[PDB]
Amino acid sequence: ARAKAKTRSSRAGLQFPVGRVHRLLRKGNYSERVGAGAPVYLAAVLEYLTAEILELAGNAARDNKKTRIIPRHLQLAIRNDEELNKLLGRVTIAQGGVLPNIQAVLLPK
Amino acid sequence: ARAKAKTRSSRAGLQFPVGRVHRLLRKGNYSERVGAGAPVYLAAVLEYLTAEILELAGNAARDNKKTRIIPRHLQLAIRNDEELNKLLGRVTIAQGGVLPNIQAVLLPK
Amino acid sequence: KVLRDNIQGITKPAIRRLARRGGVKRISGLIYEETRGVLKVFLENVIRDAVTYTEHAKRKTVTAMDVVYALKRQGRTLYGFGG
Amino acid sequence: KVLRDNIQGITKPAIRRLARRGGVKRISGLIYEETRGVLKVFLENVIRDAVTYTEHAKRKTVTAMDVVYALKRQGRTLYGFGG
Amino acid sequence: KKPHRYRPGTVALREIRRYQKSTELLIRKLPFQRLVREIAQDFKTDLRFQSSAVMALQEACEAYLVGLFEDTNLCAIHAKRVTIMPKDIQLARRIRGERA
Amino acid sequence: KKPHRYRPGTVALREIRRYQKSTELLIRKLPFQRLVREIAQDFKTDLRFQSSAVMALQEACEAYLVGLFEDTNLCAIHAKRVTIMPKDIQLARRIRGERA
Amino acid sequence: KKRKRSRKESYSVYVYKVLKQVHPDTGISSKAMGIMNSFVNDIFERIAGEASRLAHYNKRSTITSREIQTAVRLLLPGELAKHAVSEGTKAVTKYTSAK
Amino acid sequence: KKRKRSRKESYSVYVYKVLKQVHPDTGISSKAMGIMNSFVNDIFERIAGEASRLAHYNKRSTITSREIQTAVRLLLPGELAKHAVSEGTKAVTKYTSA
DNA sequence: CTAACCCTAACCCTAACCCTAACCCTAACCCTAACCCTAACCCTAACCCTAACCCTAACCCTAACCCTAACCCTAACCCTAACCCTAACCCTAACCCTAACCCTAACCCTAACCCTAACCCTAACCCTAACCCTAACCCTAACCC
DNA sequence: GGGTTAGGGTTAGGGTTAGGGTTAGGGTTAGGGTTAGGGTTAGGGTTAGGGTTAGGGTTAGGGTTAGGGTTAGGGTTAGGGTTAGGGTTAGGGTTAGGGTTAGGGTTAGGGTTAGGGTTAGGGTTAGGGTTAGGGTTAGGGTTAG
Repeated sequence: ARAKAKTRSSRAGLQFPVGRVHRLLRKGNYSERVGAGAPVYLAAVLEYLTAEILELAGNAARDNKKTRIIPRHLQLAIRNDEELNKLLGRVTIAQGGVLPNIQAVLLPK
Repeated sequence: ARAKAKTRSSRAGLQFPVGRVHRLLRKGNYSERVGAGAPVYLAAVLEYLTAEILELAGNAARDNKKTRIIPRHLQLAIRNDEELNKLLGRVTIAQGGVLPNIQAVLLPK
Repeated sequence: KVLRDNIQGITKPAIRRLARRGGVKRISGLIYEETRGVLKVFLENVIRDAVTYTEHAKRKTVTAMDVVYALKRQGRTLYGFGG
Repeated sequence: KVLRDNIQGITKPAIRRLARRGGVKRISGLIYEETRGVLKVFLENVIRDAVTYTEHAKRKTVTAMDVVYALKRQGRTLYGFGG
Repeated sequence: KKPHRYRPGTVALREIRRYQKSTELLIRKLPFQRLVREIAQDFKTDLRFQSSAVMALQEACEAYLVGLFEDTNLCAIHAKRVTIMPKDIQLARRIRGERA
Repeated sequence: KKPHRYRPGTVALREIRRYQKSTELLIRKLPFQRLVREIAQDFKTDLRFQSSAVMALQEACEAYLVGLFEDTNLCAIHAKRVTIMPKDIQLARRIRGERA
Repeated sequence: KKRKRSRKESYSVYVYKVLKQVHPDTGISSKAMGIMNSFVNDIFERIAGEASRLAHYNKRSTITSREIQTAVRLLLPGELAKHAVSEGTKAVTKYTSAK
Repeated sequence: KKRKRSRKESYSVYVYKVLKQVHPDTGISSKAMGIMNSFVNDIFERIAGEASRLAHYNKRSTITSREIQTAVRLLLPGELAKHAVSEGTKAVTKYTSA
């Protein structure tokens, strides 16, 4: 009996582990009972955010003429995107740096 | 026989409901299992904090020549003693006003 | 209402008394518009949060508990207007 | 274990480099002592929280996870070392 | 008769102590309630506010404005000046981390 | 004799442009390890540390110092001045926090 | 009148009996009562959340007096922390001596 | 020796797949992967905490979808919230249909 | 306004290590049977917001006078910036040892359901004393002379 | 220059709305059972941190000389402070209405749990590829005429 097992992710169309997201919510003591659409919803949100961040990082890396995504590109993309900067304001990325910006008064007279 | 019932608060000589603190820690879904000394410890800490705050409020009321404890006295006491303002810095008390403080530069000649 | 004088409801005196309570002796004439704009934005944020909470609660009335929970999100807790 | 020389370890040239990145042209002579003082004040609290976490963990080795958990309580979150 | 007339600053310093000693509100409730209604009209219609939400909003807004005015006065005194200017509020909001 | 002596400011702007592009550390590691080992002696004795711990400590300290120096530079430029003074850090370890 | 109603739970009587001990011949108002209730609830939530996080970080599933003391030391500032720790240890010792 | 180490888990296998769809030829580093893992874990715990607080405020005992949607609308800023809500509704509809 | 001169951006090799593939396998995600606690749904009743009509009242808006602080130009020198020469101190490998973190068993010891009363906490009622507003009576502050 | 003005405590004194004491009742905590699971002790092993030696190479301190920045001073002029006089607007009543929400009484869709059974990501090697290092080199900058 039984059937070829189909992973819950495949049934929905996502790329994040819905089973792992559900297990983390179960072993997190956030509530007594857990639903069935919440892990898929959170996995889709995480996948969208990761896709946007990786798109910005790849754009920054291509602008820097490199094939490796270093944390410098991540920091640049996060500090350039207004919504991502508002979402991650208290976050400090290691080996990132700051944006090159000099005040107009400090410029040569 | 069931025998007489000594309230748990009485055995420890406190004034906060240890039986209610345990029920709150059980229903709050903070953990799976709860100990026995944790509610007593938390009740003692809360009683100490409340006693200190009420002592400061009573001192402020005595200085204000009144018999009731108004939120003005609470605000004055919290803004005055060293370790109370640091604990409740982001706390805004309604009907508390501000602390009288005028800069020396704005004072007359 | 929907009148365009809604922001103008905060009068020039009101801001003067607020600044006197803050501790200002001399006030310029271009502080009022900035204060009104900051007040409107601060009200818009908290009202957005409260309306979101109310719609999530599936009700049509805005209670004080929703406003308290909205203010606790921004970091400024309010004590006493609600449990 | 020298008190003065361990703080004097952050030399004057290093403090200059930290200000050039922020965007400072001219620097006074009474900035380095206050910078070292603020650094000490921050490190004292961070190390206090880290040692408290280590003692609660019943261990004698401070870890990057404990450092991150101590930094996250104060507000700032670090992505990279640990996690 | 013509009064001695008060030198500039006396009335301000007298009102400062009066407004720092009191606890009552300085903003009228009726013009503020209509502003709250207009602001809430944008998010959803047919909304009904109670009698405590508007009061809590007014208290929080007055506290925030008092804090902002204190920061503005500090920034103005730092600039070797007495009066406050719109640049002081902008600098205070930039240092706080709200504007940018 | 002309030893290509640059005017005061050009070398400073050059160093600013240089250090605003690199991501390396600007603090020595051995005296910082000495400091973080000496400070921990007041809370307990005989503790042993790891490399990643002091690395994260140095990273966070450098980030906080960069932020504080940016705030101080803004406060100094607001005062119609180019150089930074100890009077600006205090109005900063205050409008923000950490107790001047 | 209708199908029953709702009873609400508040820490008033306790704050009043603590006030009678810390300062006899003194009254209090409902505003200060609600403020103290909100303060107690906030401290309760903070100490519960910190204890839960401390228990979850060490792969343990039981909140005990040690975790509560660690949370108090991490939350409270200086002298108040040690005072609360001592007053909690005294109560725990009394409870262990007589349950 | 013989291994005997607690097997640790992460999202490194899932992040790599997403990178390949968005940009076909680029590559990522271990430090960037660890930073992305911490970011994902932080967003996860934020969403979970907000949903738990909403469930405890509404006197409920289960975290269903509407709760996660409200948590997203409260946490995410502007159009990112709308896009995440749209994608989550699409995923939930597909999972319900299939 | 060029000379003279300096510091960067920009190619052509090398090579090293960190990234990208291919294996083995073990812990973990699915199906398929139970089951019941939780949530949805309709009816209803009390209430608490929502409108409108009143008055007068402290309140706000506009004008005039005029003392004042913000703003701009100028001069002094003292604090700070650029450059060279030491030599003391940071940086890198290898070796060595040992204390401390993590696996691996066995076991009490402390924690979790579950009836059962019963004393403690909450909702109403009645009361009265502490607080608030109304008028004289100084009372001390401004600020010219 | 010691007054005129002139806003602020000070005190009887009466009125009143809100804390304080008192009961009746539902309800929630503690007591005496059984049961099973997480927390503690006692071992072994193995691995990462601290203590030593060895250079030798980048770089900070200590000067020297100088030129751009700060503070004080003075003058000028708008832009705020202060005060009077009139009139819309805010605020406490009172009345009526009706939309709303917090319960009960069922009921079926959705929750958890366990036991096999298969599989996908985590723990190992290996190899080829990307960028850092080290020389030239044109060009844009900078100091000073």
